Amino acid sequence: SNALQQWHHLFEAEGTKRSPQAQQHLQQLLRTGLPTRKHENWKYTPLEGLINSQFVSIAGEISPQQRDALALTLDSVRLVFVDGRYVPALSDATEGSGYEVSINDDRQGLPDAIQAEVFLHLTESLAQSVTHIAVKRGQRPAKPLLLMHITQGVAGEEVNTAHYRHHLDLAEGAEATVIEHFVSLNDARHFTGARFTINVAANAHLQHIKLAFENPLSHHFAHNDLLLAEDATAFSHSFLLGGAVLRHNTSTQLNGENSTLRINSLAMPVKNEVCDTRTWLEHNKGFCNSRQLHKTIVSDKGRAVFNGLINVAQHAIKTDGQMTNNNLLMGKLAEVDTKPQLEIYADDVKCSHGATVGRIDDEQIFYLRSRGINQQDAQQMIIYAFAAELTEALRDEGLKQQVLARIGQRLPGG
Amino acid sequence: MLSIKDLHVSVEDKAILRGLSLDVHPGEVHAIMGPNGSGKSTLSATLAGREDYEVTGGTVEFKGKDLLALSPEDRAGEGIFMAFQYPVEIPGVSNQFFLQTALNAVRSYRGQETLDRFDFQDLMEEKIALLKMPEDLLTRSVNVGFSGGEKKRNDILQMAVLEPELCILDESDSGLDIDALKVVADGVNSLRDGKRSFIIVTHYQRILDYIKPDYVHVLYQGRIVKSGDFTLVKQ
Amino acid sequence: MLSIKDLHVSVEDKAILRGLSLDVHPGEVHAIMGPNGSGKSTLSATLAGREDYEVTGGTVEFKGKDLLALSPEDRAGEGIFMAFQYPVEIPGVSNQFFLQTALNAVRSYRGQETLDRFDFQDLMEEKIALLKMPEDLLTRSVNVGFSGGEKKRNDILQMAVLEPELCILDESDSGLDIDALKVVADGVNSLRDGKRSFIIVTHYQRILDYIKPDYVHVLYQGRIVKSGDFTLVKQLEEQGYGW
Amino acid sequence: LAKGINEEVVRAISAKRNEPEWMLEFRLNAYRAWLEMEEPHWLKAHEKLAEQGIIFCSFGEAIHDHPELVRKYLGTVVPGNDNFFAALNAAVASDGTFIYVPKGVRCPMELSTYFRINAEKTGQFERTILVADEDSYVSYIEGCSAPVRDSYQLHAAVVEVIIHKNAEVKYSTVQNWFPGDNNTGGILNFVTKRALCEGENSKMSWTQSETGSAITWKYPSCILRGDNSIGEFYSVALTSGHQQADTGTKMIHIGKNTKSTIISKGISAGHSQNSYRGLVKIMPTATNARNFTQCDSMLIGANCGAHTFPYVECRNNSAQLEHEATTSRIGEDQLFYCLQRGISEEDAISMIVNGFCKDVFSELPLEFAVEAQKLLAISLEHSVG
Repeated sequence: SNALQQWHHLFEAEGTKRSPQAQQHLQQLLRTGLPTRKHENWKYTPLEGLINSQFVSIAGEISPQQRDALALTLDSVRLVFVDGRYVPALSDATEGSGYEVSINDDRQGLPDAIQAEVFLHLTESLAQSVTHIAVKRGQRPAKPLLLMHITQGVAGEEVNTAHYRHHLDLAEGAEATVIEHFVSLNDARHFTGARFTINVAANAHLQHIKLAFENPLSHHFAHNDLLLAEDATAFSHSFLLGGAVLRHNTSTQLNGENSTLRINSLAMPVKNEVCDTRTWLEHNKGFCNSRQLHKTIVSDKGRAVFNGLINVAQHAIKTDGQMTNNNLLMGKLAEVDTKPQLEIYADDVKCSHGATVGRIDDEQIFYLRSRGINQQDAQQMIIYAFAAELTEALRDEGLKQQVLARIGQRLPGG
Repeated sequence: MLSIKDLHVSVEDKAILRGLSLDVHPGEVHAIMGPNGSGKSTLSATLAGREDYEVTGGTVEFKGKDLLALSPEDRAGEGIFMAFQYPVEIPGVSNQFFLQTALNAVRSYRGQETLDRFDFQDLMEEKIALLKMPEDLLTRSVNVGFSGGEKKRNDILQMAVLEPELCILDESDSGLDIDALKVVADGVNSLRDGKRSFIIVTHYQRILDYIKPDYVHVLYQGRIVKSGDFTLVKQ
Repeated sequence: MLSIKDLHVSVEDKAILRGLSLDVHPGEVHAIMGPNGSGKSTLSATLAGREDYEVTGGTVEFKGKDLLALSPEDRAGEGIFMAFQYPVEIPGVSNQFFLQTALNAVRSYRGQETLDRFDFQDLMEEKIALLKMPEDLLTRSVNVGFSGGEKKRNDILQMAVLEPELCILDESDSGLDIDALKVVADGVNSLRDGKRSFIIVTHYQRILDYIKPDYVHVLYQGRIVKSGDFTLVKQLEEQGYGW
Repeated sequence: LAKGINEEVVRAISAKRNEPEWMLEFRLNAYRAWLEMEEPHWLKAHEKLAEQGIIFCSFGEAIHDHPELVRKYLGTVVPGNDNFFAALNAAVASDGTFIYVPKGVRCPMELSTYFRINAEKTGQFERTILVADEDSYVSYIEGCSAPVRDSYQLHAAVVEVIIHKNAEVKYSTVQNWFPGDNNTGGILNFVTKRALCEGENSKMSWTQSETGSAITWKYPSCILRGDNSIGEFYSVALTSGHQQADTGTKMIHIGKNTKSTIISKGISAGHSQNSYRGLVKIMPTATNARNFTQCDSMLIGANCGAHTFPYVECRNNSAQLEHEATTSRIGEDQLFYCLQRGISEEDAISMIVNGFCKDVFSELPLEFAVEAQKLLAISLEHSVG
């Protein structure tokens, strides 16, 4: 493969002091190695492009003008990261924002991974620093925390790679909204990886939004963790639009009773792209309700891959959980591979999933065209309607509109 | 404005239509009758631009342009409108968004422009009143939760808003009653400026009592075997 | 005869009924009232043989046999029927099969023997009409898609079929309007042979208008602090005691 | 059959019956391919009528009396080398069933090898081949009900079904095994059953009730090659004690306008683990494919488990696929509600479960529906608790 050794050399690279945690992760990364297409969980997601490449870690630098050119228009507390590196000059003062933020490589308090896989390990080892985010007890910050990631490629066939690591602690009774934004500086391809671990304490409310907006040629491999205590609420919305190959994991544990969890994602592969969206949920305590809505819209030889698993622990009674995956295939060469999965160790529970694969209604299209609306505009009205349930959960209208634009760029228009 | 000549159309491999000719001039109301399987709904489908209908001969041209070479949205831009026999439900798309997008489209195609929201919904209010539509129509998904009657009247409302030159009712009177038919009649009739023309493809003929045809045509095995004025009777 | 002797019953460690005594003879209707938490439900459940009610000291006897030593199915065989406050849905299982199974079970018990299709049939058509149940009830799955009232009425229909000697309505009057209440009442009253006995555990007093009790008992703290005939129900409002 | 298997053992099983040498090499290639294979663990913790053209007979009988027929159809669907146990089955197999139905012939009655055996269980390997020529209809019922050994006994069947143009095949299976107390548990049911709808307008319907194996590994499949072809699969599976099941179906949509239906009801009791595992696959050629999958699980008690692993791979944009899955249980209040009406816990549990499985048993031939339900009942009693 050669890829593991390159990543290893990046690990041991010049003048970099690495935490014990990162080394521990590196070694299990090296122990399990890279998966093949005959692995249970790798059948539909191609590694061929990524594992034969020459990798470099090159931290470049950018101007404020470039940043704001790529930035969301939002009123927020915005931390800016470039090529795996925190950039104070481009960031906002966090004091008095409600967010206690510290960027450094001390990992001593970081929680263990819920489900361990090769790329989680890679990101853990190659992450240059950790963002420690804490919201104190009972606090409900006025502005959302925005974490903007600007990653760039390098000239040549070299793939510049960057790995980001964040941890957010919502203290008991805290309520906060946090957004991940991922963009490319330019059209040069790059390899991104990201891990965001979030701890939600008793009576804490989390809203997490992930926007992976990077360029058509790059690789985005991410694994997020949500830990919920009792009486806790967590919502996570991921809109994965960008990258040549994107694989996102959200692993959640419900470790306390009477907690609410909702996890959504939107995938929209165009042009040879592969979009892999995966979830791992464990109900380890009873009386928790969970809901999942995962929608894919596949165009143009694109491949959407859905994987999700609800594990109901023994004795976790009065569990209520549901998973829905709706897939729309508009390309004749388009493909969707979906595997909703239940593992249920308790009898007194309600757990269900459903998954659909469907087409564009030709009759609707024709009806719209017959009144003068162009075929493409029509198809866009219908598609937008199909994703509307997901985009409508964004409460900020200004943000929602930008997301809808990003969606629009991948439609048969613009 | 419309001229259709020796139309041989076939779906299935059907023999649907073997040579039909009809010429329509501005300000005219034409009625089209016959038994089922005569191809009348195929006539409508061919005019509207349905894809699976093979034209094996003759031509249909509209104001001197070949219509058959135009896409549905283009035929609509040219001013052809069809009231569907079975209006489609489009969940997730409001009547407002739909009608406004379509209107902007045909205004653009006609080199005119464009409705201010303020005036657009005045037009809408007027037409809602005219066809006795639910006052919340704008914010409801198109035809969702509508009965047959409400869908028919809704499409006539669309006709009123988009201001087409040629209006075709394709078996659009089906499943309606005496006064839903008075209502659609009012909507259609309010559109006679002496410019517009109307082709009524009838499911049954009581519609013609409230929209009176200037001309009447009869289909058999696709072909027009009879013609006349408002007065034609059967058996 | 039902002889409830000296009952102390605790539920999830809390003593609910403290030393309750009641005697019920054939043909008689008894009504039990009180504020909620006085042990009505607990008494019903104890008689039914719900396993989570531990009788601590105390005794209950039915027809010459010790009742607390009998399993629930056995108590049913002995003629104890409870109309539930919250009847259960049993998906996939038709009312005809469910009824037929119950009937054959309690008939095998008692040393009687299996019914012939004709009288089961007739009996069903007949009760279904009486309680104003849907005609198709026999093919519908038990209580599935039924409102609360329809479930109550369904279980009184069951009462009219399974041939019980002692009928306990456990707050089964709950959430019933007047017409439903009446239909239930006609159902219960059609079951009076002067043999069967009835214990009405009351959610609200209105049901006592439709089924007139011979005896009325008031539970306070797990025991009967007041007793009388029907008049008692009115009387307390004048005495400043209620419930 | 033991001790051992070598080339000479294969050559002995062949030629104990007069076996044409094509048959012999079928066995040989099977064996040779089997040697190169590893052993898979990815599962859990391992009536006188004169026809009318019809042939209902033994596998061997078919070899003897109808060689060309068997020769053209055997291994067509499930090749020797298809997998470990199927390869081991192609060689070594004597027992089995051959059915041929000629064109335009609707079989007058229902063919059945189902027999209720009170003898200890017969044999380990068998092969069934069902062929329905054009315009054919046959309903076949398969299975046994027998007590079972205190030794691990491996039952690996191979069933090949070929349905040609405008023909319909209804295939039923009722198997119930009784191992008191917990001995084996058990038995190993590793079966490769596959049907080819070839076969424009062809229709295949699998129906099964299965009980009392230690380990069951099965994925009865429909390959819908022909345009407008139809697969259907109906399955009731129970596990109790320490029994384990990995079970499901594979619907491969190839032809145009293909339709498939999957209804599975798994039932899990004791410390057992029951898993549904299946695949609905739509090739780019299968246009206007339609699937409806419904996978329901019922758990009895807090110590068991029920798992669902559907696979949907769709490469076509005219497809419409719907997949549902739902969890059910026997609750305290349902159970007590039954008891208070005088029904024993046993009969109550049997009744409730039978209600849960109603939609499958509907699809069985009525007599075998009744049989399946009584046997399910007694299995339930013996091992639930």
